[PDB]
Amino acid sequence: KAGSFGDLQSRTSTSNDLYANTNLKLQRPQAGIVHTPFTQVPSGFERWK
Amino acid sequence: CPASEIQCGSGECIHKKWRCDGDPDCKDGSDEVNC
Amino acid sequence: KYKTKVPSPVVKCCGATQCTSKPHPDYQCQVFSGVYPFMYGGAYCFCDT
Amino acid sequence: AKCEPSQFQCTNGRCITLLWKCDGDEDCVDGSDEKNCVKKTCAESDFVCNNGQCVPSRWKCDGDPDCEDGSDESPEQC
Amino acid sequence: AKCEPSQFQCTNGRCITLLWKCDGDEDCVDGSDEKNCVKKTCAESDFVCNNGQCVPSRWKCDGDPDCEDGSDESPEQC
Amino acid sequence: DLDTHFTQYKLARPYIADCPNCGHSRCDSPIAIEEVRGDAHAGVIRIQTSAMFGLKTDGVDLAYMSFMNGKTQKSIKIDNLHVRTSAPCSLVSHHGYYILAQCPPGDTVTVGFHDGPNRHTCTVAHKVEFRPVGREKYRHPPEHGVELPCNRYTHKRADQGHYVEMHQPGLVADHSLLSIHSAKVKITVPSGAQVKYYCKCPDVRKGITSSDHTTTCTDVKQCRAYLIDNKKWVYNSGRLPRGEGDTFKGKLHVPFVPVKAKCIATLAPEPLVEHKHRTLILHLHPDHPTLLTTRSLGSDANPTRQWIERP
Amino acid sequence: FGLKTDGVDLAYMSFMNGKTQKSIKIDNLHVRTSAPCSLVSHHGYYILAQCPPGDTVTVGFHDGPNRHTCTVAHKVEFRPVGREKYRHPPEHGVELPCNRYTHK
Amino acid sequence: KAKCIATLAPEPLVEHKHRTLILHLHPDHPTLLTTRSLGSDANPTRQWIERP
Ligand SMILES: [Ca+2]
Ligand SMILES: [Ca+2]
Ligand SMILES: [Ca+2]
Ligand SMILES: [Ca+2]
Ligand SMILES: [Ca+2]
Repeated sequence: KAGSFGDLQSRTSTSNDLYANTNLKLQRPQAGIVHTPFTQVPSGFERWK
Repeated sequence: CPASEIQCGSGECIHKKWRCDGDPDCKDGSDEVNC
Repeated sequence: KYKTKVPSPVVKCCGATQCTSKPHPDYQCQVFSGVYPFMYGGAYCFCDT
Repeated sequence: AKCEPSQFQCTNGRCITLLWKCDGDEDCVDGSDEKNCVKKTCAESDFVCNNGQCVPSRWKCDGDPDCEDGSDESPEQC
Repeated sequence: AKCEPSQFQCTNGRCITLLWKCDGDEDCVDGSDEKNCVKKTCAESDFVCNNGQCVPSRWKCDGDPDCEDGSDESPEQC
Repeated sequence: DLDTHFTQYKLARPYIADCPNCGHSRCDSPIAIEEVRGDAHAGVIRIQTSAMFGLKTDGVDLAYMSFMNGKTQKSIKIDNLHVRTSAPCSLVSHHGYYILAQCPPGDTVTVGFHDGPNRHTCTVAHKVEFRPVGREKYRHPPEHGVELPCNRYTHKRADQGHYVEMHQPGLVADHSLLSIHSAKVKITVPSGAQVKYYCKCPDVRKGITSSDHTTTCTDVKQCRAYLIDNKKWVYNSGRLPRGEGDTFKGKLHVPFVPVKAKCIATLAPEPLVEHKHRTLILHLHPDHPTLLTTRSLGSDANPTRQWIERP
Repeated sequence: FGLKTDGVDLAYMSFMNGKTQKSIKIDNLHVRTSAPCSLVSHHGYYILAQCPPGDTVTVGFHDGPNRHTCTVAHKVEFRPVGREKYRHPPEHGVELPCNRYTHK
Repeated sequence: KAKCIATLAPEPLVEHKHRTLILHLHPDHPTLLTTRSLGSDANPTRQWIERP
């Protein structure tokens, strides 16, 4: 689940198929600014640690 | 306008350089409508 | 801990673009219409909206 | 976008409140607002030095150079 | 004193990792780490400058001095 | 050799990108901070910027840095290059786009450099935390103690298998190319570059000109000019407009990769131990929040875990 | 700040040197509240700066080899606008009405 | 009076059960969560949520 221990899961540290479950949502760029703002649930691994 | 351009019904001439590139360059849109 | 990779946004002036699906973990794509971005050199796009 | 008559637009393409069009502060990085301006006059109670700086008459010939040039204290003036 | 087989002993006596034995950084204060290095060559696809620099061929005579002396743009080259 | 680490960085150039705080207000900063990596233990953080450090237009020199001054790339000696979060950070090393700094905890990360009378700074909101190693929450690496394994960003520039993609730069919008001239918008093309122009005056005209072109429109506001110059590539920054087609041109190795290292952790004072019938009495006088854990060696561990912050 | 005995110039500063008024170019004029503050603008007696939270407000300037500073006890707090106690202006978010000292 | 940018906390995960709303809140900063019933008794709730 997002923000939980298993938010990011990979079969091995060198695999090319990564499972990611975060509420990554793109926000509208601010008026007149070229940037890609986004909101996301803080890493569940850091939380677990 | 020379043969290198296509006159739109609005009166502007579509240059072959942008006869079809996604954005209409004349009020008639004869470029993107003619893609 | 995950890393959020954010490629350069496609700023289409005087027109519109469409998002497509890609095989990336938690991939997000959204088209924000009515932007009038400015760069160091001034207004990037001509059309207002 | 193009801005209402309540706002001034700099050559950079960005808009600045019309009250900021000429007030001595470059409000847009390009400086288009202050690049075009004109100086205002001063009351008859004030003296004007050679550089055009205004100073009150009570400061004229008082021994202190109250302007960029010494005209307020110049012998030719006093 | 002797270091591990996978280490390099600077003249200061301090052991350093053998991988660091020669690179851009002097890993020991004495600086003897890099004193004995040897300059690398560069691919033939890069125009070697007169003073020993080496820049890609596509930059040669491109209108911009990429070597520290402008050799790539000097009339001797084009 | 040193040049072997810049073989790919020589193909990239600095760029100007949006910075949330250029001192007092948002601006396009040549030192814009792209990322802050702060997961190392002893407060080591790696900051990725849009400026190039260790490269000059003429080659490699760790004393020099290169940054964009508008359309023109400027190369200057590093002067008072500093990193600040809540207090000045010690700089460990620097590499193209990357700065390695030793920073204390703080709510922000500020990067900036001086160029004569000019000052270029970029402050981003980013919680930098000090992560102590072990069972004691020390606030600064101690002089002496127990040496424990830790995660650190190595000071070495060498390629260790981590790369970032560098892409062909997108259209660089720059209105300084347009001039009214004889009341007739002229497009000035810098030598060796191409200028895309887009005018939507009564005579709608657009195209790519390689040389000075006089358009039919009479007002600069009616036209846009974008400089197309692919001599040098740029990182695919999320703050730069993407170019058309497949803009991918190469990979740039990530310097100062995270590595396992040995960190010195604090060693709490030795407890006073008093003995009673079937009872152990410990008098703990810690210097920093110190974790105390106990367990029985029988069939029931009955574990205890508590942080001791005061005697 | 911005005034000299000879006229007006935002690059110049004027201060009293005993009984004599001295005017110098602004040299390392700084504001510090537990950390350096970014200067917004200055006018007459007033200095506008963006300071992080701190217990003290330090103001000072240099005049050649001399350093003139003044530190006063004053709790400077960051007051986030809205329903979230953020510690620094975000790069992006919701634009909410707030009270600011204008730089003009 | 001016406009200041304020953070937007991450959108919570919303789970629905019989007559029950379950929110999983993962804020970045102390975030104020408030709720009220739309009935005759608002029974408002107000708490600052600092941790998940
Ligand atoms: Ca077209
Ligand atoms: Ca103004
Ligand atoms: Ca006088
Ligand atoms: Ca070495
Ligand atoms: Ca060249």
